[PDB]
Amino acid sequence: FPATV
Amino acid sequence: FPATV
Amino acid sequence: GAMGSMERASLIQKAKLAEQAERYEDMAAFMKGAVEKGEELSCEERCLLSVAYKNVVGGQRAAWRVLSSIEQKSNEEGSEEKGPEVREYREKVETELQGVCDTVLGLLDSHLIKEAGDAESRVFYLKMKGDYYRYLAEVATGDDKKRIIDSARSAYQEAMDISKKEMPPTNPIRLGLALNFSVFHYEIANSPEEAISLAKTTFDEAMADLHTLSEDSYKDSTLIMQLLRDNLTLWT
Amino acid sequence: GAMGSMERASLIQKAKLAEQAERYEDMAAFMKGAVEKGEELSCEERCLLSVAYKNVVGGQRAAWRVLSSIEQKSNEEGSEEKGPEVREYREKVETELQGVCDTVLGLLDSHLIKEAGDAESRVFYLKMKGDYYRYLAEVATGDDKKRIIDSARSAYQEAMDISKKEMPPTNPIRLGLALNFSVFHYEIANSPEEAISLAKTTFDEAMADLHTLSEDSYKDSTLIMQLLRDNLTLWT
Ligand SMILES: *SCCNC(=O)C(C)(C)Oc1ccc(Cl)cc1
Ligand SMILES: *SCCNC(=O)C(C)(C)Oc1ccc(Cl)cc1
Ligand SMILES: CCOc1cccc2sc(C(=N)N)cc12
Ligand SMILES: CCOc1cccc2sc(C(=N)N)cc12
Ligand SMILES: [Mg+2]
Ligand SMILES: [Mg+2]
Ligand SMILES: [Mg+2]
Ligand SMILES: [Mg+2]
Ligand SMILES: [Mg+2]
Ligand SMILES: [Mg+2]
Repeated sequence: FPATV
Repeated sequence: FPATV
Repeated sequence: GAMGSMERASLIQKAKLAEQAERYEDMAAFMKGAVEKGEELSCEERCLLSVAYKNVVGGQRAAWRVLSSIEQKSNEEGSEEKGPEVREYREKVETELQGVCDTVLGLLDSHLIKEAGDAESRVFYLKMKGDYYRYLAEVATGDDKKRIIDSARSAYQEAMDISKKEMPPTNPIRLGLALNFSVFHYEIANSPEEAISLAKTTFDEAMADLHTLSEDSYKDSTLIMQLLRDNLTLWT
Repeated sequence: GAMGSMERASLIQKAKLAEQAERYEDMAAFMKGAVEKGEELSCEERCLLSVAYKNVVGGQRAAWRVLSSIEQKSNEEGSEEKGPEVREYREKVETELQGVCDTVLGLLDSHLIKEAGDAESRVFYLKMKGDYYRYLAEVATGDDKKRIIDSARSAYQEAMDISKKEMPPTNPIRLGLALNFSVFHYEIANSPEEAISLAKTTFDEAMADLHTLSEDSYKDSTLIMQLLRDNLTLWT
């Protein structure tokens, strides 16, 4: 999964 | 902490 | 609300203790109670709210993906009928996730966003609104799926418009918003080219602004820039 | 009970799914419902029950230790008064932990132990009874603390007496019981010499029995033997 903040 | 199962 | 009798400051103090104890469901309940006191939140308090619910819903999302994977395998050719249980339990986790998303969206609508006038607060809350509609979109399959997706897009877009006018390109909230809207494009909107263009333009414009920053601000901004480049590496 | 309308087999199936999804609170609720169907549990089902509640209470114990540490620091000399919040929140976590322990002890008493006639089931349940009284003892400070400790000791002792008569020295349940009773001696009963003697004698008697085992049984027994030697290394 891609990075999110 | 010591091991328990 | 069960937290109605507790002092605002005590709720904030216990949210911080819950974070130290990795009790994120507690941390979220404490922050929900703090929001419901009706006063605006400080920068630190906005972080406590977002950390709490990000961890709760993150766990639910991970669980939902495990169960959805099992459910998909069960529906392939040659698989032995196992009954309704996998679907039921995926639906149970999904309903709990939707409930958390509705709760957060409820706090934003009643009444955090309408009182948020500074860019640092308003962009942060609108980004959160985009995030929790995005989580709803990840599990949506019904008549309202496109409207859920467009709700996420609309919130992210309003946040972007403000962030571009009112924040420097290295502002960590601007960067994090762009990171997440880029992931929205890639994973939700089936727009990988827009995801890549946004991540790249955001990265490059931040790079050009780093020279204005102190050492500590530099550290904050480059941290989020590295996440943009990690995603770009995944996608190209 | 909220699980009263669900089939026993569906509860077991969903407990296994919850474990795959690391949803241990769900897994425990499903196993509680399965126990409350009133039928005896199989070996695998006993493992599902113990894994679920071990993970739930393990998380609560970790949280309680974090908070107790903060509380102790707050009560040292020179520390600034912070109000009742740390104590309140430690008490909240502590009450929830005690509730989980009471629930498990309730299942054992009503009516798992009284129907457990084979050593493999009876020793397993009595070990669990010792374990959950031990967790209660870890947080106990009142008039009944010594009685809680003695309840743990009594359950462990009955389990030991059966295990020595009815199980080989390499049986993993016998080994795990001895591991945990040894930790009870060290950490709860202030009897480090008894803890060390039990761990060492258990290890040595298992060693001498390994030659009777298949490769797979050998792997199971040596795994628990290594935990005995890890504790011995910590303690000597
Ligand atoms: S607000 C939580 C504290 N901040 C963080 O954990 C990191 C990820 C380092 O920074 C950001 C979080 C959220 C945003 Cl919108 C931007 C930076
Ligand atoms: S019953 C859960 C499955 N078993 C285990 O996870 C390990 C720790 C490998 O074995 C034992 C667990 C519990 C006992 Cl009493 C003995 C072995
Ligand atoms: C924004 C105001 O204070 C922060 C700045 C930067 C990182 C963090 S982490 C955090 C927390 N309790 N997780 C708060 C903050
Ligand atoms: C005892 C019957 O079956 C097991 C033997 C050995 C290890 C495990 S682990 C496990 C579980 N769901 N975690 C079940 C078992
Ligand atoms: Mg007040
Ligand atoms: Mg649904
Ligand atoms: Mg553009
Ligand atoms: Mg039935
Ligand atoms: Mg108490
Ligand atoms: Mg002896």
